Amino acid sequence: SFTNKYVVLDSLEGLRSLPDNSVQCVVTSPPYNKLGLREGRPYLGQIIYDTYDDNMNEDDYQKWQLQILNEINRILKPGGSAFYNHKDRRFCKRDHPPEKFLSDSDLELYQTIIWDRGSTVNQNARYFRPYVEKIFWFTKSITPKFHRDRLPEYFKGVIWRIPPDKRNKHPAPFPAILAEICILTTTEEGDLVLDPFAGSGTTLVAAASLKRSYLGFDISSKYQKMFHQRLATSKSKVHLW
Amino acid sequence: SFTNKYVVLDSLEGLRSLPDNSVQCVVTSPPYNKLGLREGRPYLGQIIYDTYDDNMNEDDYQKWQLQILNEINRILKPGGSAFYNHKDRRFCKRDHPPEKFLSDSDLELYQTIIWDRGSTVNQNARYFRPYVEKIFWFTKSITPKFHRDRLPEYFKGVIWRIPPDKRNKHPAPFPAILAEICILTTTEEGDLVLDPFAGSGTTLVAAASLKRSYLGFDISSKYQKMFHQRLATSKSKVHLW
Ligand SMILES: Nc1ncnc2c1ncn2[C@@H]1O[C@H](C[C@@H](N)CC[C@H](N)C(=O)O)[C@@H](O)[C@H]1O
Ligand SMILES: Nc1ncnc2c1ncn2[C@@H]1O[C@H](C[C@@H](N)CC[C@H](N)C(=O)O)[C@@H](O)[C@H]1O
Repeated sequence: SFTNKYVVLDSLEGLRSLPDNSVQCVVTSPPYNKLGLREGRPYLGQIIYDTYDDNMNEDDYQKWQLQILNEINRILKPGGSAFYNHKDRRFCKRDHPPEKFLSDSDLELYQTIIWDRGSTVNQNARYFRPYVEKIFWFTKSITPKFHRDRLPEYFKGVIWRIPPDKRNKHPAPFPAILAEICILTTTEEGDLVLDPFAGSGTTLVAAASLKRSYLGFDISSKYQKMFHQRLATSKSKVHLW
Repeated sequence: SFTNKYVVLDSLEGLRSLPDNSVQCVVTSPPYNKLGLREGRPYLGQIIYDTYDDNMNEDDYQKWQLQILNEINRILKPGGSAFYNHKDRRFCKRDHPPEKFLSDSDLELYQTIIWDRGSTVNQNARYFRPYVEKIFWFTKSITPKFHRDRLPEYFKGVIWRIPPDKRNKHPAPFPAILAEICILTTTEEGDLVLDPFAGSGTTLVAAASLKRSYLGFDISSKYQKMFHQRLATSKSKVHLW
């Protein structure tokens, strides 16, 4: 059977190692290029990854993310789903939303989900408190498989109220229950779940607890070890249940 | 002093009657072209306005809304704000978001606000329950005036939890408190508030209760009369307070 694994590898190199039409569900949150959007100007609370400075020319960052999304479109099975978590950023005192580059991809946007994180450290009073991230639910372009009946009532809507995972030592993770919602509704046991920016391995832990197959890529061997330790101490608990 | 009024007039004709740089705050929700997006195919729960069928060729609808937004950019004062309420629609089983046309306007998007309506009559289980509308906060292009300190804690964030106004006889209105948040934070007493799709006059009632000047346009004399009756029975109550 397929060997589930977290591979230390560049995300595009990993995606290009997968055949067409081979992944049922992708759940992922890329680096957000906050430092790079600022042209390298430091800021308080700056996200610094183990082996990545998050400081790419913004136009090049957008082209890179488009290549990622286009590879995801290739590797998705017909009827599969890709959940891409991003957030509105700020550029020159104006909104800088992900939609400005997402719309050019081969993937077809099925629905935008709102992740309500409840609170944010950013209390700048020049705008409303920005505690929302977006989860773009894409499907392949050539309705997706979706079983909303599997969810509790409080996750059947387009706003998901999930607090950030403050106990996770990774600098910018998402909670396990977020990945669980995506996986449970769009896959069957044994189906392949992929996270090409696996980080602390949240998507893979969720897939494992739900008895789905899993594959993750990240460039940090420290984060791979973080996943392995987390998997070992996971009692296969599903946080939804 | 300026004569506050609800005028029965086409929205573009009304906007083009205003000089440049003359309006501090716009709050508006246009017809959403749900029937027109469907190419005129009827649907249950169809919105039918008094004098408007909501059935425009979708490309022409988008060009029209762009003309509206471009006129708003012209008539806004520097530092003013326009709050444009729209919603993701569905086309051919895929997402059809307003951003696909909003991005071409002369207005500069400052922030997207999420209006959480709590529930929706649309219980189609092929997607998550779509009870969110968006409020696009734009400013003029050549930070906007904004006093978040005037709001209660529960409206300082990017999600506003406001139930729909089910007692309003207009077929598709928004609640008074929505307009109050926008007006209170971006204007001073006496400043001009405009709604070019005034409907039941919600924006104008809110402006009047806050002692702002107001101007509204709509094509229905029935809705103008609806506003006049509503204003007369309004005890100048501010729902926020
Ligand atoms: N070229 C790249 N290929 C693969 N991973 C990368 C690359 N550049 C950055 N990363 C990783 O992208 C990840 C982004 C994280 N925010 C993801 C965290 C993850 N959602 C979690 O729950 O832990 C980081 O762990 C980076 O190490
Ligand atoms: N060309 C037009 N010019 C002005 N108003 C129009 C035009 N076409 C449609 N309308 C109006 O657009 C309005 C859209 C409404 N959904 C607005 C309701 C409003 N937000 C309220 O709270 O009552 C309707 O009242 C229509 O009569």
